[PDB]
Amino acid sequence: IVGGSNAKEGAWPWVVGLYYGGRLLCGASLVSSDWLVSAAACVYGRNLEPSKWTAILGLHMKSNLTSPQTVPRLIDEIVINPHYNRRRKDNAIAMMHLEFKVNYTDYIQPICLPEENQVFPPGRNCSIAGNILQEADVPLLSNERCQQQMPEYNITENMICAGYEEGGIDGGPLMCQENNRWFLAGVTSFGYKCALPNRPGVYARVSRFTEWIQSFLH
Amino acid sequence: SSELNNYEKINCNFEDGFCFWVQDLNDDNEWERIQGSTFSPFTGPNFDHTFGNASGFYISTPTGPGGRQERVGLLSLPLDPTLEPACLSFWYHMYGENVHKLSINISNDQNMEKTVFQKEGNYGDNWNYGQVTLNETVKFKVAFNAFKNKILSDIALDDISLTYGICNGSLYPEPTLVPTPPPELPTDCGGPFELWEPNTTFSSTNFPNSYPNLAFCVWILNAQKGKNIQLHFQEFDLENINDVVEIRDGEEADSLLLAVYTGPGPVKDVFSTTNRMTVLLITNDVLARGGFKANFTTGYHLGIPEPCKADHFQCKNGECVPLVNLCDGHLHCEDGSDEADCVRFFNGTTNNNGLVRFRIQSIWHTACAENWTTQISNDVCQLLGLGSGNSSKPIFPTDGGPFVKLNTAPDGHLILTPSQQCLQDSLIRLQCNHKSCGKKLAAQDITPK
Amino acid sequence: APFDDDDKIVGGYNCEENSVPYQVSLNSGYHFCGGSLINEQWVVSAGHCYKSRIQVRLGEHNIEVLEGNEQFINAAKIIRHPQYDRKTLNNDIMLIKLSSRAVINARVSTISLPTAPPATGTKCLISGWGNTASSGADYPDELQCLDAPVLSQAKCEASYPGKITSNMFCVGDSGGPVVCNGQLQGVVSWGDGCAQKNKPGVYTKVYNYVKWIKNTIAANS
Repeated sequence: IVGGSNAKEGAWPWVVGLYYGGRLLCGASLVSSDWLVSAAACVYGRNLEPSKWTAILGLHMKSNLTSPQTVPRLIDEIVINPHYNRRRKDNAIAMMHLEFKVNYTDYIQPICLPEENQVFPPGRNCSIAGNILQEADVPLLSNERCQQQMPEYNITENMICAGYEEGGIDGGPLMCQENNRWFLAGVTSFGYKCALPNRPGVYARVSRFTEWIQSFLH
Repeated sequence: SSELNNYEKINCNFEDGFCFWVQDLNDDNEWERIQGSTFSPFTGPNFDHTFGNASGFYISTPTGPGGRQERVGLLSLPLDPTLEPACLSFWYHMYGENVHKLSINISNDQNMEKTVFQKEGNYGDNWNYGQVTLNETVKFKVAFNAFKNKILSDIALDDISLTYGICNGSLYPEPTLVPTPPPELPTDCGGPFELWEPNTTFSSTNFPNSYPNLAFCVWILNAQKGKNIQLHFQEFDLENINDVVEIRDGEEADSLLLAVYTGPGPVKDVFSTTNRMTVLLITNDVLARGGFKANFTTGYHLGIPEPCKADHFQCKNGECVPLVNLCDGHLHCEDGSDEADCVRFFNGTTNNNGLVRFRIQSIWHTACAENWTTQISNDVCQLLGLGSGNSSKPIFPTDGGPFVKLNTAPDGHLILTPSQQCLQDSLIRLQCNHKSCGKKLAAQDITPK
Repeated sequence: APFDDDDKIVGGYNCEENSVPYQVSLNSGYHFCGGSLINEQWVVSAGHCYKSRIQVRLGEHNIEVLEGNEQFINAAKIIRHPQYDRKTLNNDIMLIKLSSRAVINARVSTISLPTAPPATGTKCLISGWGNTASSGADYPDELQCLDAPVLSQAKCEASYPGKITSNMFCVGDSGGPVVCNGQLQGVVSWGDGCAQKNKPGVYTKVYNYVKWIKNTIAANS
């Protein structure tokens, strides 16, 4: 985030980074000890060589990789959502499997999946995350105003928008606290023009794919 | 000044160096001279018009690939008052893809300019003869402006021959200036369409050579009802993510994806489920590769191995395990389907609630809680993918199904026995909380600033 | 609908590849060619990219945004190949000596010299700030990488009749490093158009100039 403040080391243990051949390519949300969840629009076309991918778990600072809190892991399987598209760009989610199991350390904790029949109301301030992992508060907006602001593309119900109305501060997960517990309300998918007004930002609604994600956690 | 002839002032061969001229002193670009050839190849000609053999000096654009645009203008000065017009003989070498326009303006001491001459495009490959007269009598501050455009915009010129009077009949005009920036206007976006009876051998768009860029084709492989599609490949050599093949299996508006292959090397085959395999081509505009082949062979249940009947449980990878790994604690099927979750809830409001519905090997049923403890409580919590046992209490016996007697032992695995001998059975209303979810587990402080 | 994925956050550069330590940008007021960092005091580039004053920018990722990990070292001396045929672009390879030794770290390191010729089909890594569109002029300020297998010599000579020499083989981009299996095997030299039909990229084989580079470094260290 451009207009974001530095987050405390350890406040977001479920925030990791994906490295494609030793280069940070996209973000992912650690859901289980062996299966992650990331956007399909960034890992598309690279699922043929899973050995090249690698996920650094518990990563907070790139220059502080020598700390023992960072646990490296190797990818061996990438599963893209079947309903993914490149022309329509619908349901851009993809899971990635880990090679060996990892322990839930102090800086490595799993994220909570949004249960069914649970809709996040608009106007709900909750920050996101994903060198220094900064964070900034992002409120929730309605789909009608989001479609009216960007009439060039049809935003269906399968995605939810969240961002500032006036812009300026806009693979990262959409973490929104609920009953002293953070959920996965979306993933940072795309943006027309950063640091531009009337640009909330549409995120993939994870609550519509709970049974799809939980089917591979076992 | 006055005694100096105007021809030698204007006409110049610039073989060893520039004559008495005023080329550039104020603008942000200065013309350069090329001795036949220089760096940045395809810079117009390889020689001048006079010498013409690998050693000719001719003026051209200052550099080759420019980062941005530069205004280059050849200046001049007024001459003696001439009654007759001024014959201007010259031969330009305009060529390139991003060529810009050049004008010849006339200025005076009253802040008045005129613009009537302008050309742009590729004029052959040799020097194109040109002629233009001048209707200027006394005061004329003429200039020859141009622009240093992007790559493939180099323009050359040589042997200025401005004279007086009227020259002979100019019978050497430009034959045909073809617009190169719009070379072919590729907007086909077509080619092969939804296929038919097995004419498997077919080119994608231009297969027997490297394929061009910006091409967006589509191949909708169809078949009869109940027949699947197979996509065996004999040769596959494409580019990276920029050039992929989004194999689709939509059959309707809701399109589904099966596999996306790219790069060189023979990739694995595709085995569709429906009778309509849509194959779309997505190519970038950088480093187009050769291509690939596709020979579809329809049939029934291709790829998917035939499941064995007569009491043979087939896990999701095709392996058969009749009764050896029917949720007993083994990992024969590597996909985990043999040891899949044979436990669930029943009449549950939320996810982590419900009955104690249990399946020993085949049939689902309830259980009993005569020897229920916290050990087996957290055991069935973890087996159901939950946290620790918060509470557990029965309500009433609902059905008389084959309930199982749960037991405990230090060997780790629980002892089960589906005995139908139990009065007033206590059905377990399992109330297990969730596991360690995304909550603040570290020792964070409270610094609201 | 993620049609333009460019609203990323801290990290995750805006649609560009990174982690290429041997990639350097030659600057003379504007980006014109790339480079290849083989050691701490020498940079390999294309022969046609020779200029009077070139500022070798090491560790550059965004040519317009300063990230704090860049190393600006001026060129001390540039020595082109003596048999560089300017007409046919033969021996399109030159060496650029740095004025000071670069600080080797996790973002700036050295590339290994090639010890074997690249075989047909060898995967290679090519980087540069070249054009991404075949029509027009679209040169972004982002560093893009592209992989490509080495093509056969027969098809390479057939695609360019009389233009492919023994030191050439098919596989802002001028001078881009072509590293195959951790070894710099090729250098971007030229190409007919921008991704034209039956017109693959032409690359100069550094395996034939390993000895020349070693002799030039030893005689100018």
